Amino acid sequence: MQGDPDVLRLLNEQLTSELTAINQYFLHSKMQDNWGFTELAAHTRAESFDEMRHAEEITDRILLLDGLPNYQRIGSLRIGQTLREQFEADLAIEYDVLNRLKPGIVMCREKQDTTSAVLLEKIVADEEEHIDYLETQLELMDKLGEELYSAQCVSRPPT
Amino acid sequence: MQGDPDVLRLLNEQLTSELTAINQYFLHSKMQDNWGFTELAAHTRAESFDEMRHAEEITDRILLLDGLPNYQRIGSLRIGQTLREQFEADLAIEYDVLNRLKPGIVMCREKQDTTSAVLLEKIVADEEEHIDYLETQLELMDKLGEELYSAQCVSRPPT
Amino acid sequence: MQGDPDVLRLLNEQLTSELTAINQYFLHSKMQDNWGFTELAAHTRAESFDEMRHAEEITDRILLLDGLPNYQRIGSLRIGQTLREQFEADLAIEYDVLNRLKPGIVMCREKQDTTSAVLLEKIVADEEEHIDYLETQLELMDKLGEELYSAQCVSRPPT
Amino acid sequence: MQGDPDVLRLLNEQLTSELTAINQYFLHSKMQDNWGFTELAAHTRAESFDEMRHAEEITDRILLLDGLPNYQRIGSLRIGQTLREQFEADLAIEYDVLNRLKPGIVMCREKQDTTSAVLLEKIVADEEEHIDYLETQLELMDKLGEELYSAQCVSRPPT
Amino acid sequence: MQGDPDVLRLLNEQLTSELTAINQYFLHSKMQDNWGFTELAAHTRAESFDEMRHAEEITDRILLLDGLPNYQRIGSLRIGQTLREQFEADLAIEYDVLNRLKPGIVMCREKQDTTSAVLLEKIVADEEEHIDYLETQLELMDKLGEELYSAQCVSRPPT
Amino acid sequence: MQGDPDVLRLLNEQLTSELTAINQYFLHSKMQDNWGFTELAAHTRAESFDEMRHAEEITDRILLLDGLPNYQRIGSLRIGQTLREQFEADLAIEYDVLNRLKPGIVMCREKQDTTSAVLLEKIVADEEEHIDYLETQLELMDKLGEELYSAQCVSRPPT
Amino acid sequence: MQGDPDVLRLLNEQLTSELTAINQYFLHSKMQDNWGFTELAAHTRAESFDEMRHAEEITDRILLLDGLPNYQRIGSLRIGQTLREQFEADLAIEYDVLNRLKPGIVMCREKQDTTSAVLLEKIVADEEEHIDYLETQLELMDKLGEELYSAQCVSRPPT
Ligand code: HEM
Ligand code: HEM
Ligand code: HEM
Ligand code: HEM
Ligand SMILES: [Fe+3]
Ligand SMILES: [Fe+3]
Ligand SMILES: [Fe+3]
Ligand SMILES: [Fe+3]
Ligand SMILES: [Fe+3]
Ligand SMILES: [Fe+3]
Ligand SMILES: [Fe+3]
Ligand SMILES: [Fe+3]
Ligand SMILES: [Fe+3]
Ligand SMILES: [Fe+3]
Ligand SMILES: [Fe+3]
Ligand SMILES: [Fe+3]
Ligand SMILES: [Fe+3]
Ligand SMILES: [Fe+3]
Repeated sequence: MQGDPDVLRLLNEQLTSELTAINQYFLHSKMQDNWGFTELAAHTRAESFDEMRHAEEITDRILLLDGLPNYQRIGSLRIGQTLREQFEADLAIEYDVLNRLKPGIVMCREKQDTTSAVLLEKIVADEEEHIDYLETQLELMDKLGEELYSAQCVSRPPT
Repeated sequence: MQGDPDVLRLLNEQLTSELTAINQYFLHSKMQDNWGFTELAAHTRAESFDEMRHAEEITDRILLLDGLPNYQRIGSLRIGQTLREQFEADLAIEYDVLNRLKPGIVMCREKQDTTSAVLLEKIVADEEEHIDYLETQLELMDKLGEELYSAQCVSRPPT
Repeated sequence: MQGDPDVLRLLNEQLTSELTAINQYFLHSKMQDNWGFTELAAHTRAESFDEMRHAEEITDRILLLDGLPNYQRIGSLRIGQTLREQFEADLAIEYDVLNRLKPGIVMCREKQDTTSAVLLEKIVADEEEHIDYLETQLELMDKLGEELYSAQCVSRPPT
Repeated sequence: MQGDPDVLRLLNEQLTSELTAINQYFLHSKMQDNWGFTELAAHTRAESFDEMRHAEEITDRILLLDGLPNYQRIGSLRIGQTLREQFEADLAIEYDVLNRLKPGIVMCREKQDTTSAVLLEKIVADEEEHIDYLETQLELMDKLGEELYSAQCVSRPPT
Repeated sequence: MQGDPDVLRLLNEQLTSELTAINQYFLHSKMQDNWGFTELAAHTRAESFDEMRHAEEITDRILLLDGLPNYQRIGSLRIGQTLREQFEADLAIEYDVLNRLKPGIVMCREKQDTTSAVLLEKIVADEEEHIDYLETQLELMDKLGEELYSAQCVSRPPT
Repeated sequence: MQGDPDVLRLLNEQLTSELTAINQYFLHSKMQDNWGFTELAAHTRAESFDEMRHAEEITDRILLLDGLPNYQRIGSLRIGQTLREQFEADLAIEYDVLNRLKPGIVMCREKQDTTSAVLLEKIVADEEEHIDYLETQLELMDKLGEELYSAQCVSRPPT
Repeated sequence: MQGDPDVLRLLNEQLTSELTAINQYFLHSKMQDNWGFTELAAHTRAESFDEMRHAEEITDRILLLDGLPNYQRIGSLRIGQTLREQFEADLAIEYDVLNRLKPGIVMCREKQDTTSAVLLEKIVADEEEHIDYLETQLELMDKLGEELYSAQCVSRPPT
């Protein structure tokens, strides 16, 4: 069996939006960790692993279609240097992915690959939550005030 | 606190060698996973998770010093279509790590960042041990026969 | 067996940087306790005991080398009278120790005492963490604002 | 057996400093409860019961001496209408008791009643802790700022 | 709250006698630990941990009063090369504590800090009991013989 | 992957040593057991067994470094004929080991063989500890006396 | 009680192929584990220890006969460079041992050391068990083929 070249591209293009996100997210939590937002550190680490889940899932698909999953390339990481920054820098990829995955899902249905369509419908819903979350952190950051908010991300005492 | 910019240079350099290997190693496994080489893929898979472990390990040391860890660059991946070829390409990476890290270790103690020295030293031991293993696979392929050796990386029944 | 007189001095000099730190740290936590930063109190107590670990370890070494461990002298304690103060007053010793232990480690290797070198390499890494921590508390104190931060060190309700 | 009339008075006078404190403390916690400082509510309730312990203990003594414990009278309750107020209103009795119990303890030794002296030495130490605490809450209230501090006395969410 | 500056004088004075003994006692143990006198070193070791316990105990009382506890001074240590000599030197310290503390106890009640009196009283009881023990070692050395007595502080086989 | 032939020489040189201890010690222990010093025997036995530990771990590096583990060589055995004697025989070895190994360590280090160093850095520490032990016996042998000490190496009752 | 030097000559001499066995078998199993014949390796190794127990039962009785165990005389090792020799080698010592013991059991029963008789009988039974094994290994090697036998000696996957 072989997979359709325009899917293969859309997959291997999500594969990278994954590889890309894995690093930022990971590194972002490790930084959250070093500044001392350990509570929050842990959760950014959580989302990070979630993306390695997605990559491994996309990878699984490509090989089934008999394509060559691309681990070699990467996206351009926005790397926030404050909490706020980082959330933005993250929403950054998240939306992109959505922007990339909407028409690609229908592209799939046209191409008649129901399995890869559902792979991507799921990533969408997953990511939408990541988004609603990230952007909520913001909604809340202004309601509370960076400062105050930030102590909601440390242990007692910190680290 | 603030580390020595060359040492950091060396550390953020290893962190690349590392992500290279994670990606490379992972892909080979999922690759052997495909060909039905399931027992083996679990092993290869495990090696990747170590290289992940290493990566965060270097990442930690970086932030403690102060440096900005590079989760943005990736070395050039070598992927072998066959098992034997796959073995070569990973030796390929490790032997490089030994080269990078030997002189590197000596310099670290020299510049008096002993802790970052001990770190790399450990790495070396693992890295050697991964090599011993991989070269030993290459002989068992010879001694046993590429086919017969291959019959030993599938389960019962296969995949 | 006998130990080399320049090591013996470096050991017995770290022995005191230990005895010294044991008191400040201890007293510092007991004060953190009395003001009411009990969460934090507990952790300063933690680091304190860690140093009595180091002293007892240095002491173990000296006797092996057949030297006379010096419990009689002490260092000059910087005793902070606010949280912030204290962290500084602590980083105070921590760096010193590092400053004292870098060339002493190589001194050891020259002298060819691998065991006492490793004793001190470990203290270094330990202390570097204490440092990264202490100085992080600072990084965070300014990001959060003494006040806010400080309630991150009490129980609910306080004491 | 009969007890010495000047002790009896000192006992039955502490008996009331007890009955008095039981109400304020209790009522004070119940108010802390209704405003919503439940964490803190619970602890004021704690000290309250501690005083009913003391009353019952004083009472035990008087009957042994064959006196008539006086449950009929009461002291004048300072009833705080803010957290701060209350702490003051409490330290209010606490010091009094100390002020009353120092010379009374020696009065006892003169009178040669070692048992009732020790009853009161204990109350002293108990109360000194209550004091150091209360007054610490203050020390901390200014360091933190009423507001901030106060949320250190609620549950998540409040009540 | 604020204690009586002379009493505090007395307390911060005991806290010195204490750190002296901790350091002295600990070192003797690790000292008997070396000579192979292992069973005995555990005992001596334990005595040190009590003196630590005492120290924090005095430290606590200090802060409650208000005084600044002296973790900066240390008395003059006497270290015996032999077991018997080692015994003398620790009697040396305790008998001093009895001298310091007797008159001290009387003054405390006098000045009407009964609680700090009770404290020292306790200390005395322990301090006497440590003395009883140490003098009794000195006789068993006599009765039994310094060698034979020494055979009773090693395990089986020795260290 | 091959290892530096000088190192492999030093590695092999420790190997024949360790094999000499495995044999020296083991016999001693048994002799000790046949003497009635069963308590002592056990201990010595645990030292020969741990000797064997190093032998294997040295064999490990050797094989990995691709040289040839020497199991034909075997230094000269001096087999003690008094308890005291055996002690002195075995200190003999532990010093030759320390005498060959302290210099031999830096060679490894300089010749960029980090792991081989750490290997021996550890054998060293053990040797120092076993040396310490053995001289601590002999000091104890003199303080107690031969009859006295020996008796601590018998079970009660003997054998 | 003293021993018959005819036997004491035998016993001590059996100790020799004994100690020589230990060494040969041990190194082999390390070579085998090292080549990747880990399943095979485990068994070889077990024989190594199975041999140390023979050295011990020998070393016990030698001492029981007021004899004098020899731990200096290592017999001439044969060292296989492939599984086929290794078997052959091992099978060599095992046979030598058989031809030296056959008579021995007669010299013993004659000169009247029955106990040593039954010791050496037992050693023999084992020696045959390991010979019956070493030759089946040689057959299965012919019957199945070398590559093929070799593949039942790796785990799955190979080490
Ligand atoms: C780039 C491609 C990567 C892929 C496909 C990948 C995949 C995975 C998978 C499948 C897991 C197991 C899922 C789980 O345990 O929940 C995992 C865990 C983990 N990942 Fe990754 N990962 C990647 C990169 C990274 C990076 C860049 C880091 C760190 C910077 C990292 C660090 C870790 C660690 C430390 C674990 C758990 C360790 C363990 O349980 O053994 N990985 N990853
Ligand atoms: C100055 C040299 C000192 C040394 C070498 C030393 C050593 C030790 C050691 C080895 C331990 C056990 C480790 C553990 O339990 O985790 C310990 C525990 C402890 N230390 Fe110290 N210490 C010293 C001074 C002090 C001081 C100044 C204080 C208080 C002001 C103190 C208070 C304590 C207490 C209360 C414990 C635990 C009590 C127990 O478990 O019995 N020590 N110390
Ligand atoms: C005025 C003289 C009083 C005395 C001598 C007294 C004595 C005691 C004693 C001995 C206890 C048991 C100790 C324990 O459970 O820990 C207790 C518990 C308690 N007290 Fe009082 N008390 C007094 C007044 C009050 C007042 C004014 C209140 C409330 C406004 C109160 C409410 C309670 C409650 C609700 C309990 C626990 C309920 C239970 O476990 O049955 N008491 N008291
Ligand atoms: C040369 C005379 C030796 C004697 C008499 C001896 C004695 C023994 C015996 C009786 C056992 C356990 C037997 C069993 O469980 O079946 C043992 C365990 C062991 N043998 Fe030996 N042994 C000798 C030499 C060696 C050598 C040459 C090596 C490797 C080079 C070695 C490595 C070990 C190890 C590593 C263990 C237990 C694992 C550990 O504690 O690390 N031994 N020894
Ligand atoms: Fe994703
Ligand atoms: Fe996400
Ligand atoms: Fe690596
Ligand atoms: Fe690796
Ligand atoms: Fe330290
Ligand atoms: Fe520290
Ligand atoms: Fe009361
Ligand atoms: Fe109270
Ligand atoms: Fe004391
Ligand atoms: Fe004491
Ligand atoms: Fe050794
Ligand atoms: Fe040793
Ligand atoms: Fe055998
Ligand atoms: Fe045998």
